[PDB]
Amino acid sequence: LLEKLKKLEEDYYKLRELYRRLEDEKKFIESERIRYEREVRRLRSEVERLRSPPLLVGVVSDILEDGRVVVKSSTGPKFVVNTSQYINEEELKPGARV
Amino acid sequence: LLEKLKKLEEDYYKLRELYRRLEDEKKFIESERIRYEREVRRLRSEVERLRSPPLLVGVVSDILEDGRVVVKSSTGPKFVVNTSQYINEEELKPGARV
Repeated sequence: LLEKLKKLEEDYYKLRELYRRLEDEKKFIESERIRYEREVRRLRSEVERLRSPPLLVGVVSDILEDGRVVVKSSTGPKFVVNTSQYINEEELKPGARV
Repeated sequence: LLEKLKKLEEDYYKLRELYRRLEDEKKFIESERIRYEREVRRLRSEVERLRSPPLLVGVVSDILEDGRVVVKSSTGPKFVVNTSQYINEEELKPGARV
């Protein structure tokens, strides 16, 4: 009765004060998440401007081992351009169109 | 008394529960926050590499005594271009890819 309720009321009081603090801290963390989630879409869109037209046919010419790829363009030049993790030199071999 | 204790015990349990349900929901968000951060930085780095304008391939077909370098381009026309300060013209001779 007097003893029984009192112990349960005490427990609930101390825990609430802990949980209120933790709730407040995570409320700020949520702002940052929306900031970062939006920045991700923005950046992915920069990748897609390349992936969208105009597109031009090239055929891998050869591969440098400093992580660059030489491609002979159908336009004319052999030119050297740097690679990505989106598409790797392990998915390119000379004579394959890209 | 006993009645008083009941009202107080109820309020502290209900608020305890409120803060903890919110706490977990935002723990999900916290995970997301770290996950999209990594995706910004890695997206950003790679977008720089592709976007890059290339460096064209040419071959020193001949080389001049006037400090100038006779470079047959892979565009098609011939050009006579200036050797940098950084590369020497002892490192440049017929058949030197540039």
